[PDB]
Amino acid sequence: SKNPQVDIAEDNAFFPSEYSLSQYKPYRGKHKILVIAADERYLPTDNGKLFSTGNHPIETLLPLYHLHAAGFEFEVATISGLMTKFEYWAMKVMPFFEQHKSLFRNPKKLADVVASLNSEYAAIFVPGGHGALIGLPESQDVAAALQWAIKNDRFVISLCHGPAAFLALRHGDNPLNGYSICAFPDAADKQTPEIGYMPGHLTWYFGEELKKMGMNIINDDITGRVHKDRKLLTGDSPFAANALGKLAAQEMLAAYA
Amino acid sequence: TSKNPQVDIAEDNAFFPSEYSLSKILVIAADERYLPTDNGKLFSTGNHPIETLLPLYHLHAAGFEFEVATISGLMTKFEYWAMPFFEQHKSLFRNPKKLADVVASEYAAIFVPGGHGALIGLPESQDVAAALQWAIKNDRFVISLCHGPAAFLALRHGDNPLNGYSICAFPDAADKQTPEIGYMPGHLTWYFGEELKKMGMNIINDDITGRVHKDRKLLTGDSPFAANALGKLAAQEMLAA
Repeated sequence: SKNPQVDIAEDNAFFPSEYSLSQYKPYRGKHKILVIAADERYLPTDNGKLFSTGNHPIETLLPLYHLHAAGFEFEVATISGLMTKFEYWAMKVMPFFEQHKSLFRNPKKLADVVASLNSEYAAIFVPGGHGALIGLPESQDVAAALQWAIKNDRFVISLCHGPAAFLALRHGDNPLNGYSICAFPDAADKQTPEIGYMPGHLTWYFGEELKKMGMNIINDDITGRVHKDRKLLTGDSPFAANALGKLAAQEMLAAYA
Repeated sequence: TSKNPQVDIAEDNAFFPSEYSLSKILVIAADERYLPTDNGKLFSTGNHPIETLLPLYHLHAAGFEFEVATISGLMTKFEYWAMPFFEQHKSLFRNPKKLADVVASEYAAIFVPGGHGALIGLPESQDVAAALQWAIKNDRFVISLCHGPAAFLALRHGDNPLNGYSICAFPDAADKQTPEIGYMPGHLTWYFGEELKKMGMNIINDDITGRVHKDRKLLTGDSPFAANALGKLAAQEMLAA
């Protein structure tokens, strides 16, 4: 069935439709990966209905897995400090998540992390899933985290709707000005209601917005494409999660060697 | 019907209550739905919808327009599990202001509704405290019920102007027993009744009856059964004054 399933937990909130559900030499330093996760599950669509989204689990674990193996551990932070929110309808990888569940369930508040920066962080990771569209793009704290990152020549990793977080640099410096990225294409977000992925359309579109703030989205299709621009690495979709982790590892490894 | 905690698919290891057990004004509501219990399992909770609508509906008639705020700014989280006026004001609950930002800036209130959601964040909020200090230092009304009063725990590490005050509140005893029927997937990691006592407040009830209570500009109820009768009091007290 291509009809949106209901999330009994929330008012007027829907999971993705049933049909679309199946469619759809290490580093021994001290530098950790700062993970910026989503603290809100529900995204409001154009017809009042709520998309039951969150962070996409394969997108956020696969890379973190490749990095963990390459001697790069991680910590998690949300804007509020509230537990991470995962799209569990998109859940080797299991034991990894289980063994690291705590880090996502009890993250730090991003503001606290930012006030202690100057810093054994080797990357900022902003995982995708439409959950990235809630809050991140408006966070002064996300903004600053990102400023710190590029300013101190650190790595920045993202995929899917991850890049929407960069929209937070829209008012200030924007050190990501004139960077190129892979990202989830808007043209795909306009036609996903069709198969009941979401109960409605997005109010605004992140890809269009990033173009206005100087970022070059190099892809308009979903292929699992990954891209490199200096130290900013990105992927276009869930299909890129593995290749992205493969890239993040073999780029932060040669950088730290 | 079984006393089995119903699963909540939206979250990992999260449970609704068992299908058996289910049978100016400034509002500070919960921005988080899941409360962790002592066995790792998450209790799918939030604000109690009847407890935050009935009192506000009585209020809100006799002309008192409410305004919602959560710590983070994220949308209100309601215990929709059973559990007109809602739809009409839904927009205020779904698009609340950050509390911290409302602190820097008029109201005739603070209302802190119940539901176990109130146990998440509020009890430890520097913003909640600062807001709560404002209401007392200005002789404004403070309304709360169920676990709502757990928010007062925010003044803990301050001077505590709520010292001595007496209140109604959901009894710790009753919480120690709800799991045995599936209302909760586990036991609470701590109990606010004891804490409020340690802080220096008088919990004048040890049972659930629907009793509401008044102490200066501080009105409270004990459970959902008090939501209505509480609205009755908040109305009177705000009207006549």
